[PDB]
Order: sequence, then C-alpha cells, then structure tokens
Amino acid sequence: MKCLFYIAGDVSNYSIVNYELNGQTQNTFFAAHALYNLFKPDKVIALIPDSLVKDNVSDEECYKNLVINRAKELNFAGMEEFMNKVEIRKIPNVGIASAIQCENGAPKKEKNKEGREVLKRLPYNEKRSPIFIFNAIYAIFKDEACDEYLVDLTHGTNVLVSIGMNVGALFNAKFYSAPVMGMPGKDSIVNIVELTDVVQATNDSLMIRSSIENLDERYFKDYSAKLSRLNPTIFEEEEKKVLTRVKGTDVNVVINFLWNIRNGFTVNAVKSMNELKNIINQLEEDLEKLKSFYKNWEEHKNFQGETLLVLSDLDSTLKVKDLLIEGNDLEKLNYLLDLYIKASIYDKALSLARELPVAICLNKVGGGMFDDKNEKYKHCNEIVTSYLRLRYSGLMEFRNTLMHGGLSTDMKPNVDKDGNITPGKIVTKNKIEDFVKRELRNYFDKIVNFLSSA
Amino acid sequence: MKCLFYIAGDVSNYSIVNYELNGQTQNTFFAAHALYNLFKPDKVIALIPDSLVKDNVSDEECYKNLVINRAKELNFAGMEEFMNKVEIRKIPNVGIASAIQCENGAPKKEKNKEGREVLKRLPYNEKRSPIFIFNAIYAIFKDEACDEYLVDLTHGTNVLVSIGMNVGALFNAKFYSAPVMGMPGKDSIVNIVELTDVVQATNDSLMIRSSIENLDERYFKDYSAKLSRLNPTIFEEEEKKVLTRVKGTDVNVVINFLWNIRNGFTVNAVKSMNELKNIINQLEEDLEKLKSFYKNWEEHKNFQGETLLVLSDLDSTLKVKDLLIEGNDLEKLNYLLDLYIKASIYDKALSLARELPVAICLNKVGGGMFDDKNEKYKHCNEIVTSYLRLRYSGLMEFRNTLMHGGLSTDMKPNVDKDGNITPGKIVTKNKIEDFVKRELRNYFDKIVNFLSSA
RNA sequence: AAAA
Repeated sequence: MKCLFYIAGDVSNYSIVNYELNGQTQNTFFAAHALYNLFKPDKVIALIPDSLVKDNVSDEECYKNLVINRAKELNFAGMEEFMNKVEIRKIPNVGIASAIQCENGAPKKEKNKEGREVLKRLPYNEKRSPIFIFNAIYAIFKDEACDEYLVDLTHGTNVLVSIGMNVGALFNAKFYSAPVMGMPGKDSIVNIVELTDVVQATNDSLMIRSSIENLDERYFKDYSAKLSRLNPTIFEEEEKKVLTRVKGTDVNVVINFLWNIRNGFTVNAVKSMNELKNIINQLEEDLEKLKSFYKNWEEHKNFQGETLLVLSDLDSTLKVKDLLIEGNDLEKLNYLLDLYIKASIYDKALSLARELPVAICLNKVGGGMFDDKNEKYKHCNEIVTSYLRLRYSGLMEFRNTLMHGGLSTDMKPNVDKDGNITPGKIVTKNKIEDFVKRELRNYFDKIVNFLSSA
Repeated sequence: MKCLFYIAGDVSNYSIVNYELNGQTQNTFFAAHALYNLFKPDKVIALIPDSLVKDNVSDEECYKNLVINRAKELNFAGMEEFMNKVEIRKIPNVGIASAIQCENGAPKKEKNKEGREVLKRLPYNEKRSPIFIFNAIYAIFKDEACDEYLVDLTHGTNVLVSIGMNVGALFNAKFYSAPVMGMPGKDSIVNIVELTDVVQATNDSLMIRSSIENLDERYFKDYSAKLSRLNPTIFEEEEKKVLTRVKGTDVNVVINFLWNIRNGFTVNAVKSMNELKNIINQLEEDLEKLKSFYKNWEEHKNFQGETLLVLSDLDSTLKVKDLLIEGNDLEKLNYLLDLYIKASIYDKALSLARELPVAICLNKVGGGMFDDKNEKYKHCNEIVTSYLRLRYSGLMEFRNTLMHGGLSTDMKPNVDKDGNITPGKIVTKNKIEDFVKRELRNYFDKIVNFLSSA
C-alpha cells in the first residue's frame, strides 16, 4: 500500500535530533525513522550502496546490526521492532569510498591511532554508470508494488539522492528532506521539508512548453485554481498590485486558443490572437516585476511561505507569444497554416490550404459569407476547387483521405462475413509527411499567387 | 555563452582532494572549482544560502573572503584567475541551520583551543516554501542569459541541491556530482559523476507515458538508436539470450500504431493490434528477466557500465498494452472509438462513430467494400445516414463541423473588404467536450443496437 | 551544507 523508501548513509556520524513537520515532533538519529512514525507507511525500504557495509554472508544483515549498534550507543529505545520491520535492499554505487569489514553479519572492530574504531576497509573502487544505478533502483520501485510512494531524500550520497528523486518521479512519489547544521546536539528541532511541489512545478513547465510546441491544450497544465486561491496574508504596497495583475491572467483564454487550433476552429483561433497579444503583453510586464522581486527576494519576505505562485508556470506560458502574428485575419490564418505544418497536424494543414484560397478569393471580390446561397462564395469556391483538381491533384487527394480516415470510401476497405476488414489502399506515412513538410507551402504560395490576379 | 552554477556549503569541513572526469585530473577543496577549469565557462555563479553567512553590509563579499580564508590554510595555488569572474548571488533557505557571523570584510573567529575555531552564529529560524526557493533560483537562471547551462550538485544542502536540479532541468543543464564517501585524507581522486542521462531518461519516460495516454506519436521518444548501438564486450549465455530479444523489440511498430491512430487510419491501427499484442507479450517476458537481472545486479556486473539500456524507456512502452483488445476488426474499432473519446480526439471519435455503423451493417449483410459502386454499401450507408439525421441530428452536425473546420460552409464565417473574418455559428469548447465525453458512447451503443436487427 |  504506502511505502517509505530511503537511501542509507554512514550512521556512525548520526546524533539524536528532534525532527519536525506541521508540529508533530519525532526524536531520532535518522530522518527515515521520523517519517516512518509520522506517515507510518506499511512498508519501509532502505537502499544501502555497496559503498557502505561489506561482509562474508549478508551485508543487509550487517546494516541492520550497524543501526542497532548506534541505538545501543546514545541509548535509544527503538531499532528492535523498527529494523526487524525494515526491508533492506542493496543498491550499486560509483567512485571511491570506505566500506566496513564485518565478521559474520556483525561489523568488526580494531583500535587505530586514538582508540577502538570500526576498521574501515578504506579502499572501495567501482566504475558504474548512473543509468545502471537508476535501473537498479527502478526495478526495486516497480516490483515493490505500492499504491502510494514516499521517498526520503535526507540521507545518502548526492548522486544516489538525485538518482532516487528521478526514479520517485516516475512513481508519483512525495519527497522529503531534513537538512541540519554541522553537529547540532541537544533540543535541535530541525524541519522536514517536502519537495513534491518543486518536482511537479518542473514537470508542469515541460508539459506547458510542449503544449505550445505541438499546438495541444491537453498538455497545458491549468494553474487557474492556484492563482484563484492565491492570497497575500501580509502584502507590502505594490507587492499587492502586481499580484492582483498576476491573479487576473486569463490562462483559460490560452487553453481555449490551443483547443481551437487543435480542433480546427481556425477562424476563432485567429480572432483570439489580438486578445492573446494583450494577455501576454501584461504577462511580460508582470513577470519582469516578479523576476525582479525574486532577484531581490530579501525585500519581499511576504512571499516566503507562498506555494501557489510558481514563476516557471507563468514564464512557460510566455511561449504562446510564438503562436501569434500581426495583420488581417487572412494573414493570421496564413501563419496558422505554417504552424500546423511545423506541428505535424497534416489534416488541419491540408484543410486550411484548401479553404484559405476561397477566403482570399472572397476578399478580392469585396467580401462574402462561406455559404452556398452566397453567389461570390459559389463561384470563388468553384474556381479554387477546379484549379486544385486541375493542377494540385495530390493536395486534394491527401486532404479527403485525412478528412474521412480509414473507414471511408476514400480508402475503400472491405468488410467480410467474419467481421474482419482488409484495407483497400496503402497508408503512405512518409509520402503524407513529405508532401506536407516539403511541398504544401510552395504549392499554397503558387495557388494564392494565381488567385491574386482574380 | 556556457556558464557554470553551483550551490555553496560550509567551506569549514572542506579538504584538498584530486578529481576525475573524461580522464581530466584537477586538485582542489571544492568540486565547483575543478569543473571550472575542466570545462572553462564564460560565467560562474555562486548560489549562497542565507543560512551560510551573515554580514552588516555584504554577505556576498563575506563568502568571497570565506573561500580565500580556507584557500590560505594549506597551498591553494590559485584564486587569482577564478575568484574574479564569479558572480555571487544570495538565495533563501529553510529550517534551523546555524549561521556564521561576518563583520565589514572579515568572518572574525576566536581561538578557544584547537587553533582558531569558526565563529558559529548559533541560532537561525526561517520557514520558507520550497517553491519560493525554486522561484528565487529560477529567476537567477532565467535572467543570466546563457546558451549552455552547467549545474554542480556536489556541494550544498540536499534540499537546495534537489531544488537546483529541477531548475536546471528547465534550462537543459548538464548535471555533475562528486561525493567524498568518508575521510579523504588528501588526494583520494574523488570522481565527478555526470547525471544528465538520468534526468533525461525520466523526462523521456513521462513523454512516452503521455504519448500513449493522448494517442500521439509526436511525444514518443524513439530509443531504436540506443537499442541498435548496444552491445557489451563480454556477455553471459543467459544475458546475451535476453539482450538479443530486447535489441529486437519493434518500437517502430508502436510509433506507427500511434501515427495511424492520430491521423485517423483506424482500419490499419486495428489490423496492427495482434502484431502489437505479440510485441508487448515479449517485451513483458524481457522486462521480467531484465528486472530480475537488476534486482540481483551483483551477478550481472557486465551491465555495470551500460548507458543505452534504460529500463524505464521499455517499462513505459508496456503502457501500449492498454490500447489493445481481442476480437474481430469491428470489435477492435469499437474499442478504438472509446480510446478516441478518453483521449479527447473529438474529430476522430465522431467520424468513427459515423462510419463504424456502416461497417457493422455491411458485416450483417455478408460483407462489402466501402465504395459507391457496391450496392450493399450504398444502401447500408443510406440507412445509417438517414437514421443519424432522424434521431441523432447533433452527432451529424458536430461531425461535419469538426471535419471541415472554421473556414467552411459548416461554420458559415463572413469575410470583409478589409480581410477580416467574423465566425458564423461560434460552437463552444464545452458543447463539443460534453457531447462526446458524456453522450457519444450511449448514443453509439443505441445506433449499433438498432443496426443489429438489420 | 561531498553517507543530514
């Protein structure tokens, strides 16, 4: 069900500290145990790098005894029922380190220089690839099977913690880390910091960036709820005014813009362009002020506790500026044609290349409505349709196939007695790709060049 | 252009140690300096937490003097060409970390034996949000205006390092980390591990997962090249036997499956389903064996250096198993309709809902071809078209609108003398979403229920 | 704050 994963470090350098989270204190010498008592996950998994403990039979059993040895030192009540419950799973490491030479699952001892000390087998040298370490931790997470993943990033090497964070990200883990000062001591009430929001904020930004790149709103993570809930407890004059502007950013108009583009509502997408231009012009202003605020963060201490205003979400939204152009609605539609081409939306690109010359034609004749009852449209459409069938036979063929899809007269499939269908034509993946990406612009530009003379 | 970023720690417990990267060798007391003369970047940014030091005038100048104070104790032999060109930028922190006092241009300190002990500030308490820290670091990265980002995750608090890693990810940074593992005692040759590949492998998996989720091949990160260029020099009989299978996984058939689905080649997508079923049935077998290999990684040390085989890339690909179903091509197309609905591909869902009942009808009559010359098709199409226009007027309307898009008779826009277009029907995002997500399946099931009696 |  709920599993706590933690990467192990050298316990001989641990002291009793009073870890804190929301006021619910936990007195221990390692953060993993504190988080166990707080969250109380059903399964606890500690990853121990081969860099640490080493023995003749079981390194996992030596680590279990190493922790109870530092529980017998400093006189701690726990580690008997706890370490018995913990599932110890060994992981690979890289670089040079010092391991411990245990006798028989019990770490050994030998007095060197000052007095009794663990005889560390100082040389350990292994060259491993971080993705080998990644694959080792991944397999543990995957086959472990949990409904809720909890990852402790407090203890362990910076290499293993970063690797563990990226594994956890693929299992929708909650991340925790409890950083402390160099040997604090008694009554050290250090805070456990949750990092879940930070890993989500970066995933959200990469998704927002790709959403504008591939003209898809399904990838745009809507931060409407975050901004609407955002409120300054204490606001210090013009740190209240700029937040008012940010809270009022129409992120819904951006999502709708991407929806219309994706779904082929080309006239609506283009009509929204000037509104969007004013949305991101304000967003540019807001972000410069917010950037300046966080660059001189010492003066805007009021934002120190805020979790709803994330700079990357807003900065990633500024990319939508690339989807915008200045000019008449025909020039805006012409730009959109190029956008569909780059984004590999073959269907929408071909339909726009077919219909835009009719509108171009209509404009030349003084205007009209896309309706069969309109004489100007009737003749304008007849001209572009017949000119396309006369010269650009390929354009018109790809258009109708993409428009009607597989189950259609355009593809001529055959349905049998058994309920099985055999395609009637070949789906030319690279020919469609090639035509749109290499000739649709050159062809369109020639069609519109001809229709200018009209 | 190329610029290095590092987060700072207490220079107090730092010893002069040699480093290693691509065979390069460099001796210093902190990894950031080693990486500086290894790569030689145009700018170097020193991110210093507010818990690190505290001066009456400039905390950045005290850190600048703190590092030269530690350089003096033993032979630093440097900082006359690295201490000039480094931009010190203060960052916020969290917790009860103990700060260290500063006065004008000096860090003070007192003897109290052991030579001259560090003047610990002793108590500091700040409760900040990790996204506030994230926004602070983001603003620094964003406004630094760099072409190539390089991030050092060796030094600093585990909270600040993980936060820095997620910021770096949004700037396409290369990540490096060199942990010590114990008492160095000079030299030791601590190795700097690059983590770029690990952060990319997880981003790639999230993209692969979303690609299957939204039926889009543009998001699927192709790992064919990795797989082909993968061959360990020494390989066991059981290792080779299963790696041979992995190297032969037809990831191209999965990408093509997603291409046909996105572009509406529904018959072809459905025909590929059985082939795909075998592709994933083997990939499951290989994943169980590889998972077992990485779970018992101590026996398969041949993989210890491999960077091409990423478990997450293959495991994420297994999600395509959800896109598959058993049954005749009509039953497979029926399932695909539900897939288009869940994926919010309104155009493809409505065209399939319109054409699938014609095929259903054709099957009942013993089969036929989707062609106007076929009598069975002619009548079958006439029946579903008239039944849809009779009972499901809405379905037929949304279908043609989405099929022809904005510039069409289906939307009736009006073109001006000025070249500006005013939409005709302005059909909303919600009316379309609600209809297909809430009614399309119930309506389709009733259409097919009726056509069974045929 | 290079196995808090």
